[PDB]
Amino acid sequence: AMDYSLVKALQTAQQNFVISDPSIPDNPIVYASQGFLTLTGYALSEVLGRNCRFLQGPETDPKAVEKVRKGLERGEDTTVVLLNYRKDGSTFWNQLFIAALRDGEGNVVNYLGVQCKVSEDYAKAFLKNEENE
Ligand SMILES: Cc1cc2nc3c(=O)[nH]c(=O)nc-3n(C[C@H](O)[C@H](O)[C@H](O)COP(=O)(O)O)c2cc1C
Repeated sequence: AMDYSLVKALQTAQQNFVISDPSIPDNPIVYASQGFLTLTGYALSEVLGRNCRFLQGPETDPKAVEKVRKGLERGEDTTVVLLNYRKDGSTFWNQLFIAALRDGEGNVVNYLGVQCKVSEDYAKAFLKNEENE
């Protein structure tokens, strides 16, 4: 990974994460941790140069996808819970944490996304609580 100290910190905990490069059209993945590859069932060669939206499918809530899109557009750290699909078509609940990695002038150089698999019970409680705003 472009070796930011926070990326090295996530590697020591064997977290699931990807790094995107917004200078490339459609803000594709340029790095994916072994944890992300094992969670999703994809080989690194199948993920590099693609936008992470390939994990979405028919049971994914498009309103959770829209929260991510608007968060990035507004330059905000974003946390959502949404249903994602593995390569084999099995589904899981993904608590997704996205941050901009910025230079000294505040320009976004990369996005960092951490995926945490959560239970259906946890996802329902998170989404119910989100809806009380
Ligand atoms: C670093 C990064 C990691 C992401 N990881 C995921 C993910 O694991 N699952 C997912 O459904 N979307 C993920 N996304 C969201 C999509 O890439 C995309 O931003 C989202 O679908 C909204 O844009 P769209 O309306 O063009 O689809 C991630 C985005 C970024 C920038």
